[PDB]
Amino acid sequence: DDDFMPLSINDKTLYEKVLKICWLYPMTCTLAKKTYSKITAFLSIFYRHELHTLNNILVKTMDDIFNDIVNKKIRSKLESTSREEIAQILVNLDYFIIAAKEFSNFMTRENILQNPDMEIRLSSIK
Amino acid sequence: LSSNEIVHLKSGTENMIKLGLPEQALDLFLQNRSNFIQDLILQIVDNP
Amino acid sequence: KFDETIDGFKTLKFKLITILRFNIRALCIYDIGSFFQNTKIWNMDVGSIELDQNIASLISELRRTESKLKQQLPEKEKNSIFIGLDIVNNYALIKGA
Repeated sequence: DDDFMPLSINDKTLYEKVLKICWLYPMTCTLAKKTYSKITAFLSIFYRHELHTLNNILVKTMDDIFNDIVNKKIRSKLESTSREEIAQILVNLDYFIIAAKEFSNFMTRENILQNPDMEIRLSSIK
Repeated sequence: LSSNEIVHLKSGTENMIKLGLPEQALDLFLQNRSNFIQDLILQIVDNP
Repeated sequence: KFDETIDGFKTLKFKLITILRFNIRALCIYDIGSFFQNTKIWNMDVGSIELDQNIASLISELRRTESKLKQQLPEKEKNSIFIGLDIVNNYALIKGA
């Protein structure tokens, strides 16, 4: 999907749905929010693999399966040398880096909630 | 003093009453639920 | 009968000795969760939350081990072996740790 333009302000129907997508620029943060929210939403395949050490290092397996550990986003966007929304698409990757901060804010995580003392993710965000 | 279920526990409980040893019967029953809850605690502090 | 009950006493000290060595070596075993703890960090790794899962395993089978050990045997020996071997191996466990 292409024509790297700004976000067309429809003024105003899905702007609240854009605000849920915000957790502008045309598509990348606009669709990829549904992609990753769909991903970690789909990655809640537990609530039946519980009463064991799944709460252990399988949590770290969920850590390695990041917002697919962001090189998957940060290869093709790293590869795409194109003047169309150059750094404006990446304004939704500085702003999807604010969604990387939303991902390390998507941090009421597991073990059911313990220890709530750190859940940071910013290696691939770095 | 051995069954984690209900039906033998229910049954032989009222059979023990059917002998007429009800006080010992109840005390053993409460002991079974004591050991029951006791061992139910054996599945896990992880955080408080 | 003094050689006899003497020998039974020797089996008692051997057996309770073996139990105390079992719990203590379960602990010193369990401290090797730090070996490796996957590069206990340099100056920070912040964050830095929690909690070295092998140590939670140590707490777990320690807890159930004391549960069943309190179930079968008598109290005073359990308090003895568990008390001395647990606290001492905790301390020197931190020392070599």
